[PDB]
Amino acid sequence: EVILLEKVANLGNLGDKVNIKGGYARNFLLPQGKATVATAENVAAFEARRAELEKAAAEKKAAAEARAAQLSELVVTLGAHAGDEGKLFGSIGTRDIAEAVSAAGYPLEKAEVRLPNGALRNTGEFDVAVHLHTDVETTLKLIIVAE
Amino acid sequence: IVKCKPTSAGRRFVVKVVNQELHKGAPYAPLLEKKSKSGGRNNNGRITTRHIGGGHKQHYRLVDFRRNKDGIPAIVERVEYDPNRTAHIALLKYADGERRYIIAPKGVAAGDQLISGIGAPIKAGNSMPLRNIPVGSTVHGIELKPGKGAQIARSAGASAQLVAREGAYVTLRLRSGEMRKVLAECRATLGEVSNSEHSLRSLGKAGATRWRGVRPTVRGVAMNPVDHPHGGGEGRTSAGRHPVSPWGLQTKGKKTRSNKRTDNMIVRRRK
Amino acid sequence: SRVCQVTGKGPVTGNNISHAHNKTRRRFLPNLQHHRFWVESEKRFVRLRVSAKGMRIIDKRGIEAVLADLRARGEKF
RNA sequence: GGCAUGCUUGAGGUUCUAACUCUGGUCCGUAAUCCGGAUCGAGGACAGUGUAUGGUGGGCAGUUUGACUGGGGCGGUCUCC
RNA sequence: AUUAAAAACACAGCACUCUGCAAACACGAAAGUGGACGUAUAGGGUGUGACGCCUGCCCGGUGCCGGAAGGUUAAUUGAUG
Repeated sequence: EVILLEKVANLGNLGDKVNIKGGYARNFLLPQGKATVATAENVAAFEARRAELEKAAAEKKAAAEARAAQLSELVVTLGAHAGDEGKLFGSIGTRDIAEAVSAAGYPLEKAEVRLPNGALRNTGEFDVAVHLHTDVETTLKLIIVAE
Repeated sequence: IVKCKPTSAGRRFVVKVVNQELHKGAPYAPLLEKKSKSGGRNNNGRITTRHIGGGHKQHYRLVDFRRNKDGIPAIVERVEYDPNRTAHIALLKYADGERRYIIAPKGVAAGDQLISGIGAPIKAGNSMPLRNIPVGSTVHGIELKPGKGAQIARSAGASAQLVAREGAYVTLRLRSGEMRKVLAECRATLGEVSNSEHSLRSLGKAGATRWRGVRPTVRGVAMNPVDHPHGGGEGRTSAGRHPVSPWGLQTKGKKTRSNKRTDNMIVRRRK
Repeated sequence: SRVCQVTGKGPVTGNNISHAHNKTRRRFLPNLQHHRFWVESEKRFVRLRVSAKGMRIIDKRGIEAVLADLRARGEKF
């Protein structure tokens, strides 16, 4: 149906046409700008911007190479409680952790997350599931120390 | 808790609960407003809920459930009677005025608790989030959506117990016997609710219920077949249907939950 | 009332025939749900309750051919 | 037999967010917190709602419940040799 | 109300059961309102009727609750003849 414009999904390509579900194209790809419905009207204009499509495919991965050197530094020192007792008493965080991974990481912050593994147990380095992709995610490492 | 002497036919079985800790007479005036009596009647005008009516004039008291003030030491003035409730309420005073009513815990008459994202942590009356408390504790006043306020374990002498903790969910066992999973950032309050001398009371006479707002009920076997399915008869009949509501609902045991949206948050059904 | 803002479907009536032909009345209600639609020109969601047959026509013309003649019969979106 | 991997497809299991949901929080319209809109928080392909179909359903309605008969009710009798 | 004032109905007290909050339940085509600005020491329903001594056996029938192994069982698919 639609014409793909992105290459970093799990079925995307450069200019290949795919057949997907109607709810996956209506809701997700099109209102962001990652695809366009196949037409026979402006097809003289899509062929003119094929040079502009491949220069856009040589820039999205270029900014990512100047970005991964600031995410895995693990220099974030979160000031939670429970210094030297043993029992869980620290401020874990579900809204204040998005501001902590944005002041020294990636600036995007929106947490509509389905999770029964949110708060963490007794004092130690554990993991918090944070907004990382749009149809998957894995958990990010969090350092919990004294205050 | 006192007994009464049989001077009249009403006074034979009155069991009172008297208390001399309560502040005698005044409410604090800005925390008080108007409440009207419904009669059990919706906006169509018809009776939905039966056996309600009459009573006494009451002022609704703006009891604080959010406890959003943080880092402020609060000092209790006094414990007052509250007519639209079974517990006792307390009048607070923060460090800078701003008085406020809360549900009174077992502590009474000028203790000074601290209401915060965590502080001074453990008393009766300290509000603090449900992740920063030990397991096996007894809490009351438990939010379910954060910011909304206390909904569970709020009546007289009531509480709940923490049992488990993993992830976003901090499981607790309710007073009824049902075990819920509760999200962890909802606040709660350590301790138990004040007036537990309430299941030990008897009204004594027929006019004691009537000045509280409950109107007489009539059985279904003393009616006609047009009015109630238990219906009429000759003499005293055993009402030969299976026992049933006045609208046709089986009443001696028939499961009636059908929510089908919150069933994931329940671990064990109340038995 | 239960109408659509694209196709103009209203509730109709009919019967409820049994196996001994005891006629009795019912209503036929159109399927219709709330949904938000992104435009590009005004760059904002517009929310309008449409049928499931209105979702298919929006998949045909796209958003603005159906938005314009809705204005060209004089309606609020 | 199966070997592999594909191509499609059912049925089950887990997870994710972008649909829908919020009788959550704070801004705005607004001097109103009804109703919208913006943003975070929760649930999340479930709930809910159309349409087709099973079950339960005196909750409710339209109705039926014969005649002869030394009063009619009970009993006996309604056709053929 | 206008031939029946009672031994009838009520009652305080007792037990059973359903209801974890957007609650069970009721009125509403629906929006919503009561319940309740209350939160299981609460709220609906059914029986018995202060107090004192007590409340025996029967789970076959009918109803509700619990369990799935196996049998039958709805549209929907449509091989084959």
